[PDB]
Amino acid sequence: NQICIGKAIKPINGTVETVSRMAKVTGMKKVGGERMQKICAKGEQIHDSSSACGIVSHHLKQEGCDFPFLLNKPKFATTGPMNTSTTGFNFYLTEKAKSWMNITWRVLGENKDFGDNLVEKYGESGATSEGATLKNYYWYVPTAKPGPVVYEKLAECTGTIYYGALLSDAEAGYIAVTGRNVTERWDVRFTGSSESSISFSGPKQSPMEEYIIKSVRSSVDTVRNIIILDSGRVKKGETFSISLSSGAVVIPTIFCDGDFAVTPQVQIDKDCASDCHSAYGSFPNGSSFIIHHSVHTVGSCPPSILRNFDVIDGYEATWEFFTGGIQGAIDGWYGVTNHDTGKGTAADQTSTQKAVEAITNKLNEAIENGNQRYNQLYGLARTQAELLGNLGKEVNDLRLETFTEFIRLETILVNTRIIEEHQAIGSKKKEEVKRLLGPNALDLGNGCFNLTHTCDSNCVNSISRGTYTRENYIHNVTL
Amino acid sequence: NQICIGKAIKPINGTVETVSRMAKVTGMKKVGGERMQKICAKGEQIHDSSSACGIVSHHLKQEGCDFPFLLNKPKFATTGPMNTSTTGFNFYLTEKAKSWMNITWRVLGENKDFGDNLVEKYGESGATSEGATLKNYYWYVPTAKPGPVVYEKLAECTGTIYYGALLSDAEAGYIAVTGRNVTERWDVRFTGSSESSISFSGPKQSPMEEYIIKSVRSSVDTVRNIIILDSGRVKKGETFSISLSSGAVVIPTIFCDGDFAVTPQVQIDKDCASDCHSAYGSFPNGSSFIIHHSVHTVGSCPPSILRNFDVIDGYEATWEFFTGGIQGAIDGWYGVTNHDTGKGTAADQTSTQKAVEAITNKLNEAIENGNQRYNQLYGLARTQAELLGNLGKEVNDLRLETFTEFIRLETILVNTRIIEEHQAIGSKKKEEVKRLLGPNALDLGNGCFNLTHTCDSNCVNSISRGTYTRENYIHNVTL
Amino acid sequence: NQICIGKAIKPINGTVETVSRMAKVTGMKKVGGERMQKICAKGEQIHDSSSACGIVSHHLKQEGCDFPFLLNKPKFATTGPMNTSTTGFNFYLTEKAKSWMNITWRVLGENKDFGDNLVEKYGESGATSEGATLKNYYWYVPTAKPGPVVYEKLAECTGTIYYGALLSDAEAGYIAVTGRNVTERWDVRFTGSSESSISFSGPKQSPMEEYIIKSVRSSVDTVRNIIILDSGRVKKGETFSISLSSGAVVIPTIFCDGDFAVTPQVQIDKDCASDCHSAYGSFPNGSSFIIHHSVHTVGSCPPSILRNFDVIDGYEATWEFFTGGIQGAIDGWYGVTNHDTGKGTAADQTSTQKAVEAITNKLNEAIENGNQRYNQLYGLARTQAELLGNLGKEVNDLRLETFTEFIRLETILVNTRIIEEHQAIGSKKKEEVKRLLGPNALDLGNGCFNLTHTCDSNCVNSISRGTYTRENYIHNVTL
Ligand SMILES: *[C@@H]1O[C@H](CO)[C@@H](O[C@@H]2O[C@H](CO)[C@@H](O[C@@H]3O[C@H](CO[C@@H]4O[C@H](CO)[C@@H](O)[C@H](O[C@@H]5O[C@H](CO)[C@@H](O)[C@H](O)[C@@H]5O[C@@H]5O[C@H](CO)[C@@H](O)[C@H](O)[C@@H]5O)[C@@H]4O)[C@@H](O)[C@H](O)[C@@H]3O)[C@H](O)[C@H]2NC(C)=O)[C@H](O)[C@H]1NC(C)=O
Ligand SMILES: *[C@@H]1O[C@H](CO)[C@@H](O[C@@H]2O[C@H](CO)[C@@H](O[C@@H]3O[C@H](CO[C@@H]4O[C@H](CO)[C@@H](O)[C@H](O[C@@H]5O[C@H](CO)[C@@H](O)[C@H](O)[C@@H]5O[C@@H]5O[C@H](CO)[C@@H](O)[C@H](O)[C@@H]5O)[C@@H]4O)[C@@H](O)[C@H](O)[C@@H]3O)[C@H](O)[C@H]2NC(C)=O)[C@H](O)[C@H]1NC(C)=O
Ligand SMILES: *[C@@H]1O[C@H](CO)[C@@H](O[C@@H]2O[C@H](CO)[C@@H](O[C@@H]3O[C@H](CO[C@@H]4O[C@H](CO)[C@@H](O)[C@H](O[C@@H]5O[C@H](CO)[C@@H](O)[C@H](O)[C@@H]5O[C@@H]5O[C@H](CO)[C@@H](O)[C@H](O)[C@@H]5O)[C@@H]4O)[C@@H](O)[C@H](O)[C@@H]3O)[C@H](O)[C@H]2NC(C)=O)[C@H](O)[C@H]1NC(C)=O
Ligand SMILES: CC(=O)N[C@@H]1[C@@H](O)[C@H](O[C@@H]2O[C@H](CO)[C@H](O)[C@H](O[C@]3(C(=O)O)C[C@H](O)[C@@H](NC(C)=O)[C@H]([C@H](O)[C@H](O)CO)O3)[C@H]2O)[C@@H](CO)O[C@H]1O
Ligand SMILES: CC(=O)N[C@@H]1[C@@H](O)[C@H](O[C@@H]2O[C@H](CO)[C@H](O)[C@H](O[C@]3(C(=O)O)C[C@H](O)[C@@H](NC(C)=O)[C@H]([C@H](O)[C@H](O)CO)O3)[C@H]2O)[C@@H](CO)O[C@H]1O
Ligand SMILES: CC(=O)N[C@@H]1[C@@H](O)[C@H](O[C@@H]2O[C@H](CO)[C@H](O)[C@H](O[C@]3(C(=O)O)C[C@H](O)[C@@H](NC(C)=O)[C@H]([C@H](O)[C@H](O)CO)O3)[C@H]2O)[C@@H](CO)O[C@H]1O
Ligand SMILES: *[C@@H]1O[C@H](CO)[C@@H](O[C@@H]2O[C@H](CO)[C@@H](O)[C@H](O)[C@H]2NC(C)=O)[C@H](O)[C@H]1NC(C)=O
Ligand SMILES: *[C@@H]1O[C@H](CO)[C@@H](O[C@@H]2O[C@H](CO)[C@@H](O)[C@H](O)[C@H]2NC(C)=O)[C@H](O)[C@H]1NC(C)=O
Ligand SMILES: *[C@@H]1O[C@H](CO)[C@@H](O[C@@H]2O[C@H](CO)[C@@H](O)[C@H](O)[C@H]2NC(C)=O)[C@H](O)[C@H]1NC(C)=O
Ligand SMILES: *[C@@H]1O[C@H](CO)[C@@H](O)[C@H](O)[C@H]1NC(C)=O
Ligand SMILES: *[C@@H]1O[C@H](CO)[C@@H](O)[C@H](O)[C@H]1NC(C)=O
Ligand SMILES: *[C@@H]1O[C@H](CO)[C@@H](O)[C@H](O)[C@H]1NC(C)=O
Ligand SMILES: *[C@@H]1O[C@H](CO)[C@@H](O)[C@H](O)[C@H]1NC(C)=O
Ligand SMILES: *[C@@H]1O[C@H](CO)[C@@H](O)[C@H](O)[C@H]1NC(C)=O
Ligand SMILES: *[C@@H]1O[C@H](CO)[C@@H](O)[C@H](O)[C@H]1NC(C)=O
Ligand SMILES: *[C@@H]1O[C@H](CO)[C@@H](O)[C@H](O)[C@H]1NC(C)=O
Ligand SMILES: *[C@@H]1O[C@H](CO)[C@@H](O)[C@H](O)[C@H]1NC(C)=O
Ligand SMILES: *[C@@H]1O[C@H](CO)[C@@H](O)[C@H](O)[C@H]1NC(C)=O
Ligand SMILES: *[C@@H]1O[C@H](CO)[C@@H](O)[C@H](O)[C@H]1NC(C)=O
Ligand SMILES: *[C@@H]1O[C@H](CO)[C@@H](O)[C@H](O)[C@H]1NC(C)=O
Ligand SMILES: *[C@@H]1O[C@H](CO)[C@@H](O)[C@H](O)[C@H]1NC(C)=O
Repeated sequence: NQICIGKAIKPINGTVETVSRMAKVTGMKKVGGERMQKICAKGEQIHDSSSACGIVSHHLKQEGCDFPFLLNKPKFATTGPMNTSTTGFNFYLTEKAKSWMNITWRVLGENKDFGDNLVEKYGESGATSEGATLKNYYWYVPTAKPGPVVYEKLAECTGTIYYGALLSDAEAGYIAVTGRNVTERWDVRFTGSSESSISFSGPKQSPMEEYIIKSVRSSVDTVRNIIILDSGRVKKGETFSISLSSGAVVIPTIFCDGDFAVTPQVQIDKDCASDCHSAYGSFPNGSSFIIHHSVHTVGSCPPSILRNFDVIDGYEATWEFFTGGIQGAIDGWYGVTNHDTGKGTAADQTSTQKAVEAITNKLNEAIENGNQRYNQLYGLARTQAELLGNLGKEVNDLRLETFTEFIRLETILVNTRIIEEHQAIGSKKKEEVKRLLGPNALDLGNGCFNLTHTCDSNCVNSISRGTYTRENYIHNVTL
Repeated sequence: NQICIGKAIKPINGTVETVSRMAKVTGMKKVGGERMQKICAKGEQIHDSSSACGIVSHHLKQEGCDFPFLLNKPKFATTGPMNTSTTGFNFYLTEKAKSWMNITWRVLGENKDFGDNLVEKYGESGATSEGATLKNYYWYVPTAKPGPVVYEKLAECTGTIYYGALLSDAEAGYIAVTGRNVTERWDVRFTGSSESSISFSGPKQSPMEEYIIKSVRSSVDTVRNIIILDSGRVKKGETFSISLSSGAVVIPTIFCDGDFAVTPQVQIDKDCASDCHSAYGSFPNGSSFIIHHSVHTVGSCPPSILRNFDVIDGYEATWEFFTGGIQGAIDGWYGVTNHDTGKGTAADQTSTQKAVEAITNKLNEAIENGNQRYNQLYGLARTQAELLGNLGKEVNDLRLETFTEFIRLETILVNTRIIEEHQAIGSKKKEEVKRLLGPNALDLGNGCFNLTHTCDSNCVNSISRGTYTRENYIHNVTL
Repeated sequence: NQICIGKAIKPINGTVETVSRMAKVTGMKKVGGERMQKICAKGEQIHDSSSACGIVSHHLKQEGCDFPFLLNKPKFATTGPMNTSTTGFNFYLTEKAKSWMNITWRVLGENKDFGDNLVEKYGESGATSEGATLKNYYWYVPTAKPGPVVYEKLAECTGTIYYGALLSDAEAGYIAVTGRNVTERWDVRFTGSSESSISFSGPKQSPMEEYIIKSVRSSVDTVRNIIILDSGRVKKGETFSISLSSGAVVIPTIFCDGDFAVTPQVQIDKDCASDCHSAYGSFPNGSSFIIHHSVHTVGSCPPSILRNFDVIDGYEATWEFFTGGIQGAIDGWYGVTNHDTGKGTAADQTSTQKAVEAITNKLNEAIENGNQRYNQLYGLARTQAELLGNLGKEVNDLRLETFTEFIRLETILVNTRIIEEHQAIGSKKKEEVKRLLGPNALDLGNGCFNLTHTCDSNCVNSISRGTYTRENYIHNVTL
């Protein structure tokens, strides 16, 4: 008779893309994990103050709004919109200040305060009765006005600082506080990692009239003071400077960069745990990549891609007379048969184990390469707050597109590598079988060996374990 | 005798580049189409007003210059340079305003007007006798001056708006119109998709003196008014705001984004039609890509690349004793011979048809991939006007370089895939021939089969159409 | 007997990465050259003035500090820090001015002067006794003040120009020079390749008070004048304009772009020569790429990459019965044996020479492709000064990361191509040997040929040079 070695015939599950062709495979999966329909927040605390506080109220430490100063900060937080009024004075924010305040109120790090340094350098802060509820502000009102100074300080962390002015909308109060003429225009300048500036004038002159018109009015209608704020950026090891004159104001806190909380936009479900969450749902455990449109997430999360890709999970179907496949059912991926089905077909676990190990190792190497590329693209020392703030109002990140293209190319390369490794394993197994069999028989060049004798089911079964011997099968002659 | 199957010998036309090697091929073509030496403008209207109008005159709706308000806008348009004087007042434009006005005067979309809203909100516009020829402007001159306000409106389309001031160069007129003091400095601010601002002062104070010196004088030498203009951007669904004081001016029209006309720079030829045009010539019909240095074009145009690449159009020349080639001439790419030339060599159309179909399908898949990459690079909702305006004075687009590199890699991949598919077709044909022939004969391992009998001229022809039978050829024995 | 042809067995040196697998090779090297521990400055002059001059002193042509006006400019230069005082007036620089002055004081090109044009256009420059030591400045003080003008000039080279004001910190001097009121705010504007502006006011008004506080005091404590400077950029063929008023100042020199000197940061070693230097060490001669984190270098330097990669330098080890390897030692890479070691094994130099040439040619093509990609990424007409100035305070260049990724991919492709070419050479050699031998013998399909006769060592070496003939070996019969 004769024997053959090959793969187990299984239904074709799909098609994957290699470098030079498309291959039909018996099994495939997806590299990235898909978003769920809810947020699994078991074991996590949720902060919600949308009915009592606004974004600005948190920065100024209003009574009952102290998220940036909590000892333990919840990963999920919600609050009122940007235009929510406070109980103190009226406020105005620039566009840059709005963009950065959308983030800085919910940073999960530890914030640094430098109000005591200002107090000891320039004396006690100015006092007004309209800001009794708020606490976190320093008002520079020297005895001799305007009395310009430049305040320099070495920062303790990378972050943002809000500065500006606090002025009345009446001419008498403005003159009493600033000590300038109404027709004059003056500036407050900030020099840190970058440069920022803001201009002020009298209540009936530009641009202060526009500030008055555009300001957000407070809950108390008798309050005349408006606090106008801009933002500046500071680096950890460098020094920053602020040009101060009478009437200038500064919030004496550095809002350090890092992770910041996620505002839930979908249903929050308890009695369900996870480790990677986003504003629109959680992700399955142990994902190599996640299908997300941003880098903002909480918990332990992998890199994000914009779309999913298919990777091989089985083996190529290289079959339609022997054509490499084995009709008989076997418990494995490779087998030895003698055209007898039911008991004369035996499978070898060694080749299947090798193929599974090859798939695992190639996938691990691919994931490592992708992580290295992600680190190169975004940087080793990166923070989500800084990236999101620098993006600004833009919702499209080009680095995500570059990373997605790289991941697609990597997936194609992985499919190619896995297929080639499987081919090498099969060729090595065939060569080993030919070596073990003997030189007497001849090879048909397709994995089937014709023996000089008859090979019963026991002869086939002995070959798979490798204990086959030629002595007991020499009898009789056939071709 | 014996028979052989193989490819038709043809002269080598060139060399293409694959992933792992360079392959010699009998035919190749180019992916992209080349620019022509003229513009084919049959069936298209051409606008030319360079002898009577300038760029600014079109925006202000000067008598005889109304391109942005035409019902049907020609695809080709020419007009005077930016420094062309108008018949109204003198004008001054910022650098950003100049850059955006180079584009906005020839947008092919429909522009939105909001002058009636301004009139009903604030009353009739201010009137001067020096602007009788121009129509498209609103001059905010309230009864009580300065009377600052903030005008907010929800936009109807994404586009640009030109704002600023309209002031005299005499102190008396400036004081009468603005109602301010000459020593004061005031601002006009625009808040839309971004932020813009511009400053004004008295005629003898900075920066108004520089505006007077740098202004473009009008045709009438008795005109004292100067209109100073800056630009701002608005998004479709969002609201925009302008800070207005007495003396401020605004052009009450949103110049919507989209396609804009092309100014011809080469000879215009009628009696010749095309569908893709550029400023330096037209392009051939039905091109997958065009060799262009920008994304600005009119008509139906494909993506543009910076240089051309070669793609395979024939088959690889895998020949220098039989070496895979067939000496005898045949009407196809594949054939069967018996070392007899003239009638005993027969060609099979099936393999040639399969190879041509493979080339076509691979090229189509490549073009689809390139289109997807282009959409990812530039965005699904993109307009030529916005891209060109954001580019500014820069003439080098990095996205074009990235796309060209991607297209080069794609072309290499396509060559590899086509060559592999041709190899697979050839191997399948050889296996089918071996199966059809029979087990009696032996294979030399190079596509040539030695028969046990003689194969005459009719025997070769019988094999080609697949009706070959063994019964009538068993007679006689040879090796 | 029998003969075999194959590769010489050598110890495995390493593993390289190809497109679809990792290959074990007998030799590999690195694409890029590594930085040395010293600067080899034999035959080069070194400039050092850190004990007498500062950066600003060089621009103003202070007595003894004239690097930008030297006939021959040394490639290595050192000077005092930016905050070094001068012997003239006090100075203040904006952040942009500081960033550009860090570079422009050491440009190696020829600088263009236009002071004579200013003198002939507007008369003799204003004179003060506090600037007797400095020479390179023009002070615009007309007879009728303020007397605003706009100065337009066609540039001669691409570069930077420093402009601004020169004012006293006393009210009387400010009024006498400017001719303005103290409460007014005025601007100096620069229009070139981009737009720049700077604002001034009275000594007791913003922002001049901040300039006074932040200024760097001069060596002489009786000097009251402060020169406040900003920077602007000019292109070669275009015209630039400056808005000048009484009291404005401008440095009448265009600091042309190009290469600029390197400040040594490591030990300088003479009696040692090189052609590529950086601030932290030199590089070996004749390197295709250098491991550097920037594009700033002096001498003839190749493109820089951020990390090194391995390229093949030998051949793949395709061996563990004959398995393609030859046990006997030979003087080459390929050989012919008859299982007799010591004298019956002969090597062929043709295949080894072909393999070495293939390696060289593939590496050269790779280097050419990398150079083309570098030129596309950075531009054909580029200068180091412009790139470094546009980078600013950023120390991470993304184009370097893109180039490094491209070089990694290119190295993988080169390994693949070299291995494929070696395989082709081996297959061609085997086919030629089979053709030369004869049809009588049979092939075992593994590079070993069994002859019908015995083959002594003489029969073996006769094959190597190809003068083998069958006539003298027909005698005797064996299998
Ligand atoms: C303070 O800072 C916050 C954080 O920066 C700001 O949050 C952003 O607010 C935006 C305005 O509300 C918001 O934009 C909305 O996003 C919604 C997203 O939900 C969608 O769900 C769909 C399915 O139901 C998806 O189809 C859709 O888009 C997909 O996203 C996938 C990833 O999940 C991608 O793989 C897919 O390709 C697909 O398409 C992407 O869409 C992206 C835009 O969402 C786009 O950038 C990307 O290129 C792909 O094209 C999406 O998942 C939409 O339903 C809304 O219509 C609207 O677009 C941002 O998502 C918020 N960002 C984050 C990180 O939370 C907050 O606004 C700010 N506050 C203020 C006052 O400024
Ligand atoms: C209002 O907006 C308009 C649109 O934004 C502005 O139009 C631009 O005006 C510029 C100044 O007039 C103009 O620059 C000129 O371009 C000419 C182009 O013609 C050349 O023809 C040559 C053959 O005869 C080509 O060799 C040459 O360059 C090639 O272009 C090929 C594509 O066609 C490329 O594949 C090749 O690589 C090759 O090299 C490219 O050159 C590009 C620059 O042209 C460069 O960006 C690219 O990276 C490659 O290096 C070119 O085709 C030149 O002859 C002139 O010397 C000058 O460079 C722009 O082309 C105009 N742009 C468009 C889209 O029309 C208009 O200026 C503005 N008005 C104001 C007042 O600002
Ligand atoms: C006027 O202009 C000058 C030129 O623009 C400015 O010079 C810069 O000054 C900076 C501050 O002094 C200086 O930053 C320092 O750089 C040092 C570099 O020396 C290190 O040596 C180490 C080994 O001993 C390396 O490990 C290290 O980094 C490596 O660099 C390799 C290339 O040589 C890379 O292949 C490696 O990946 C590795 O990591 C890189 O680091 C880079 C930063 O150095 C980073 O950008 C890159 O992405 C890689 O991550 C480095 O070689 C450090 O020791 C110091 O700690 C500090 O970082 C800049 O290097 C100077 N730039 C140049 C071109 O000279 C000058 O500041 C300015 N003056 C003013 C007043 O502004
Ligand atoms: C009916 C009415 O509003 N009449 C006003 C009258 O209120 C106003 O007097 C000012 O009123 C405000 C009301 O909130 C404060 O009470 C002002 O007192 C203080 C304050 O505590 O806010 C005193 C404090 O010492 C001042 N601080 C500094 C640093 O100077 C501030 C400061 O002057 C102002 O807040 C300016 O921003 O004010 C009280 O003076 C008078 C103005 O004299 O005008 C009537 O029409
Ligand atoms: C010889 C000479 O020029 N003498 C001037 C004299 O012209 C000037 O009077 C002004 O002259 C201009 C000439 O174009 C206009 O006629 C001015 O009239 C108007 C106008 O432009 O129609 C009247 C109009 O009601 C005004 N509109 C508004 C909204 O206020 C404008 C406006 O005041 C000015 O255009 C300012 O921009 O002017 C006419 O007053 C006198 C100035 O009184 O000075 C002589 O030297
Ligand atoms: C003790 C003391 O400082 N008393 C000052 C007295 O110095 C000052 O007079 C000015 O002093 C400076 C000292 O460096 C110069 O000597 C001024 O002379 C000149 C100069 O040469 O610098 C004269 C020159 O013609 C002027 N140039 C122009 C273009 O106008 C300049 C110019 O006025 C100033 O430099 C302004 O920047 O000054 C000399 O006038 C007096 C002021 O009158 O004040 C005492 O308190
Ligand atoms: C996914 O990961 C989460 C971790 O966030 C798992 O939740 C933990 O499960 C272990 C084992 O049951 C418990 O001891 C922990 O108390 C759980 N954490 C919390 C916060 O409850 C979760 O089991 C994992 N598997 C899923 C969700 O299928
Ligand atoms: C290229 O495309 C243009 C379309 O712009 C073709 O011109 C049209 O040709 C058809 C068929 O002859 C006519 O019915 C149309 O009237 C033509 N259009 C116009 C505007 O005249 C042109 O024939 C195509 N082929 C070329 C140019 O070779
Ligand atoms: C590396 O290159 C340098 C050139 O910068 C070589 O130095 C020159 O060597 C030649 C030959 O000995 C001399 O004639 C020149 O005078 C040298 N130049 C200088 C400036 O001295 C150097 O020899 C090369 N090889 C090394 C450094 O190993
Ligand atoms: C292999 O052996 C079987 C029976 O022993 C025979 O039918 C078959 O033809 C043989 N294969 C070949 C290629 O001759
Ligand atoms: C492939 O296998 C999966 C099992 O994970 C199955 O859900 C899917 O339907 C299969 N696809 C086909 C085409 O049979
Ligand atoms: C405040 O903002 C919210 C959403 O940003 C908006 O719905 C609301 O109308 C705003 N309130 C006012 C008074 O404009
Ligand atoms: C305001 O200006 C006048 C002169 O214009 C001046 O006398 C007065 O001192 C100025 N006001 C202050 C507070 O200095
Ligand atoms: C094939 O047959 C021809 C003649 O029938 C003969 O000359 C040739 O040697 C044969 N091929 C081989 C490999 O023996
Ligand atoms: C290749 O074929 C084209 C036909 O389109 C011909 O123009 C060209 O000259 C040929 N090239 C060579 C090298 O024969
Ligand atoms: C107007 O501009 C054109 C081209 O931009 C130029 O040739 C002409 O000299 C300019 N006219 C004036 C008066 O500057
Ligand atoms: C100009 O300023 C003076 C005082 O400096 C003031 O009295 C006058 O009202 C101002 N002009 C206007 C139009 O308000
Ligand atoms: C080749 O010849 C040797 C001796 O001549 C013999 O031992 C060996 O078995 C032969 N090879 C084959 C495949 O028969
Ligand atoms: C590879 O060869 C180099 C010789 O250039 C040698 O220095 C190195 O140690 C070798 N590596 C191994 C693993 O033998
Ligand atoms: C000047 O700068 C150097 C380094 O930039 C610094 O060490 C020194 O303290 C500075 N001098 C002063 C007076 O600030
Ligand atoms: C300063 O302003 C006053 C009026 O405010 C004016 O009379 C005087 O001429 C101005 N100074 C100058 C130098 O013009």
